[PDB]
Amino acid sequence: EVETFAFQAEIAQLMSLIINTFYSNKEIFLRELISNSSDALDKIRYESLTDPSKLDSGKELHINLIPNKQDRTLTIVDTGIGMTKADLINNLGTIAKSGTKAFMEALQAGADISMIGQFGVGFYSAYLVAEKVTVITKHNDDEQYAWESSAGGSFTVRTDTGEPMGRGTKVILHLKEDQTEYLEERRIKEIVKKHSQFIGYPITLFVE
Ligand SMILES: CCNC(=O)CN(C(=O)c1ccc(O)cc1O)c1ccc(OC)cc1
Repeated sequence: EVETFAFQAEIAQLMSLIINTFYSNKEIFLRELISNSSDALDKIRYESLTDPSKLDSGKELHINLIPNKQDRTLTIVDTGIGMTKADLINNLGTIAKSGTKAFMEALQAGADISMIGQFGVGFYSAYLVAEKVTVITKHNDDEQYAWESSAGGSFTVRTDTGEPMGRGTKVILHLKEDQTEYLEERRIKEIVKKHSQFIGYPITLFVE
């Protein structure tokens, strides 16, 4: 049922850096996840321009933000292109090894952690606020999979038998105990407005 994988050394080192570096501007995680959702949405949209059947798995292109205070989770769901199992395993479709190298060189020439998305690894910013991250994805060419990691060097992949998603990627942030501010409606709204206000797809903030 469950396969366990080692992170490549460079990715593990990125995640340690994210987890251990003192850095108060944690809110940028959400901008970086919304940006990835936006890029995935652009991708399925571009494919659909020449093959409309690519949208048979769902026509609507959007991003939902779902806080759950009982589970202590913030969920970001998109209806983008999704990821195959292989892309999930290969660093959630990122150029993580080369991007980590470039990010860490940038960090020695004055950059700060908020600039992580310039290096193609903004996904890992989830670890600013989450103790555990679960990613459920469905790409038209593959089955639905669940990836999971509490960092510490490893991640799991399994076929997901949860709710079918049709197509796209869902990122479930199991928040650290001291980061529950990111479940408050007014805080989420503030961050969306500050950093994600011109995103080209509707962003719906669910209420509880
Ligand atoms: C690049 C083409 N492939 C996808 O578009 C799949 N894509 C996702 O499915 C995805 C991944 C992470 C995420 O938080 C949200 C998402 O929709 C993805 C988006 C960005 C990315 O690096 C910037 C890597 C993968």
